[PDB]
Amino acid sequence: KTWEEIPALDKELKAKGKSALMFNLQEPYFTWPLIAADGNAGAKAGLTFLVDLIKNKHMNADTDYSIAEAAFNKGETAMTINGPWAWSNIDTSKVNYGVTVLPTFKGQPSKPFVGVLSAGINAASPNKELAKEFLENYLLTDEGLEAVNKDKPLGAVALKSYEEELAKDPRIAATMENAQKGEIMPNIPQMSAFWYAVRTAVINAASGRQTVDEALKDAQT
Amino acid sequence: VGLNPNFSFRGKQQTRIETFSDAVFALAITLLVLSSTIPETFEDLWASMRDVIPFAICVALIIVIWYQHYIFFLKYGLQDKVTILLNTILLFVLLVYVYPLKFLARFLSEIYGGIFGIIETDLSRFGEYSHQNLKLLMVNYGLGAFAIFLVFSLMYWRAYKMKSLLDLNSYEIFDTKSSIIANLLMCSVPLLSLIITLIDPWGNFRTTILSGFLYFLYVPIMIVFGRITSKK
Amino acid sequence: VGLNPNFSFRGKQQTRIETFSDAVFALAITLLVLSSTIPETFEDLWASMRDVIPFAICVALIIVIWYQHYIFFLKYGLQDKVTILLNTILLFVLLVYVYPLKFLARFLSEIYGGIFGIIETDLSRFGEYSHQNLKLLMVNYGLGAFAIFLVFSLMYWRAYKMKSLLDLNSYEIFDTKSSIIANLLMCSVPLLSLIITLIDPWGNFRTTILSGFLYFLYVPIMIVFGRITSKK
Amino acid sequence: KLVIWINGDKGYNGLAEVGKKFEKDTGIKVTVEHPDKLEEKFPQVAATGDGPDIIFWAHDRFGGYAQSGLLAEITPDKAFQDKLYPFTWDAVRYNGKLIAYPIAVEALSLIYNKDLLPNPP
Ligand SMILES: OC[C@H]1O[C@H](O[C@H]2[C@H](O)[C@@H](O)[C@@H](O)O[C@@H]2CO)[C@H](O)[C@@H](O)[C@@H]1O
Ligand SMILES: [Cs+]
Repeated sequence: KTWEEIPALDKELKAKGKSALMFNLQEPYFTWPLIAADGNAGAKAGLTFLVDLIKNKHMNADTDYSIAEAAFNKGETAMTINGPWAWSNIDTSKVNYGVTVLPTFKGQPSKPFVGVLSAGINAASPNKELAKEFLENYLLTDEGLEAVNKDKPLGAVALKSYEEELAKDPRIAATMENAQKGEIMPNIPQMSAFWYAVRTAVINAASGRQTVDEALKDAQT
Repeated sequence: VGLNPNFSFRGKQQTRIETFSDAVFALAITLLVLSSTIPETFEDLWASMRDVIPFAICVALIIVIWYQHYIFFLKYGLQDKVTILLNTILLFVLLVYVYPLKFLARFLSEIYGGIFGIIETDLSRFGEYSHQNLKLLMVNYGLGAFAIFLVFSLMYWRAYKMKSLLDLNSYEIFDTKSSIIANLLMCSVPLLSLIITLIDPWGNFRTTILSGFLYFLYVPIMIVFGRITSKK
Repeated sequence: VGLNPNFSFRGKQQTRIETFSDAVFALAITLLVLSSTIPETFEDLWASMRDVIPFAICVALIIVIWYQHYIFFLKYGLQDKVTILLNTILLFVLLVYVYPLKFLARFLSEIYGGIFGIIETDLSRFGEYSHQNLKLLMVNYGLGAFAIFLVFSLMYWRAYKMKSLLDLNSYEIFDTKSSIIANLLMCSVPLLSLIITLIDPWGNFRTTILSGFLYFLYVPIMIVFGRITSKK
Repeated sequence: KLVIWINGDKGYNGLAEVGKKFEKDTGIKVTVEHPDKLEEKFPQVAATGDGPDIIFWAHDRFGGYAQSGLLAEITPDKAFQDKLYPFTWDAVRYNGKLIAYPIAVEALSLIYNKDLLPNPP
């Protein structure tokens, strides 16, 4: 239920030839819930612990999505961090998995970023009125969201009629539990330059290049 | 059959802790009644029929402990050291208050027997009804009641603590979450009477009256406690 | 195994209320017998063997309550607040009449013991056999009997009330409908004896004789009540 | 051709399977139509035009067709007459003449969802 007790769980699992948690560290989407758990100070604390997980050899240095997914779906790691979309691939594997609340840190819970999957039309396109018909009458319908969700789940769909089937899902509860603990991303144009700054800051700290105090300094400017 | 259609009852199969508990419950309502002495003569036969009401009263109580338990085990169907540990305690308490209730319901049935004007039998059988004994009564029974509800609150908390492992859907959470609050609102009145008595403000029967008056005002005081949490 | 082949037994699986009830039933026929005192000497050993008949008589009674119950739970397999509520009551009654029966069957076994000429032991042990005590006997036991049957009637009515929810086919209805009438014809004799006694016409033993004579004439009086409903 | 007229809410597909077994044992095609407003389209079309060979609808409209003279008098042999119930034949009788074969007894029922409503009104 807390991040501070994962290193202990890794010692217990490494004795039996298994990992504790493998997740895509390369993308800052996945390291953010821990980094922004307490909050600056909160980020220093949040990131310093993540560095210690790799420093103690509990997590691998170049942990990407492919090996993190495969490891949990094979049964080599007892945990992994991913969104609704990844469940369909676990269902393919013979794994009795559960989706739960992210681990807390320094008391306050992990605040992940809440993506709102969206669909927009391009400006330089002659098929503007043809794509509109598709998004409304064919895709964002009872039937259209089923065909996509059954392939690879979306999460809590925006459609009001799907509230019944969403509530019935125990995984949507764990996802929505983490969303109310977290916050939605601001759409602003500076997210690209921000996310790039966080992506580099985590990679420099994970590989062993820049210090945690020097990461926030460079990432603020 | 079911309270909630949106809840998936996991303990539909009868387990050892359900089967065990049942036995320990049966013996409460059975031995409360049959702990009595065998009517040997008509005189004793009509005496033992005065006791039907005390047990009617008590057994009604004991089936409600069983029914709030039946539902919890039906719901989550837990069978771990913590559920076991709590269950043990829930029953331990029922059992230690089995005959004490028999006495209270005998004592209250003689008090009420005189008010309606059915009987006028003496209460010197029950002993000296002093302030301290009447205060101990409120603190004694109030504790057992706080305790039984507190355990249900804790057993439903065990379910919420293992919500992800049991696979509790959005609808199943709100039931667990509410069933904690429901058992805690229920364990707040017996805690309040117990607290009021223990502090003893008036230093006389005015203390025992108030404490007894909170069990009549169970539903209205349940709404007062509930409205303060919704108003904020 | 089954009474009716055209009926689909829904409660084939043993439930908590079946499992619970069983325990409360076992303790009736067990503690009725074993509530006795431990033969410490041969004198007490031969004394306790005089009691085999009273319990034989009573236990036979108690297994028929269990067997009319086993069948109902086997049939509908209900497990709701009303069935629970009634079941509770069915047993409550069995339990309150467990030892009183033990006494009546001891009392009747000494009355019958002298008629056949097996024993000539005194009945001053049971107390003063006056009109009022013998009337109270008829009203007491007659009530328990009316009550036990009345509950089965009401429990089978709960099944008819939920006939569409249980999915009762045309054949299953006529069984429920008849099993209400069957438990109500059964609860009409003990109601009649109880009523005749309570009114007390003759003001003497002629009242107690008639009331006792209706239990001998159970089958013929069941046909008299039944023929009036078919003739119209 | 053996054309039958039966409402669209009934089992016309299942009736045609009896019709497909009839053409096997004789050779007569059995098409089954389900037109809209066939209770009022039958007396107009059958009188002037050809209409359907046989008609299936609740017995209440059949007294209206017999008086107008749009139905042949039924003459069922006793061996078959006994296979059905006696009171059912009384519902398909007008002025002491059998005007139809009774199929089944219908009645409105309260259909309820046991998931959304366990104890309905
Ligand atoms: O990692 C930074 C990246 O995070 C978010 O991207 C998520 C996206 O929300 C999901 O759809 C999923 O596919 O994973 C991505 C992370 O790998 C932001 O949307 C994106 O702007 C940001 O760069
Ligand atoms: Cs004893």
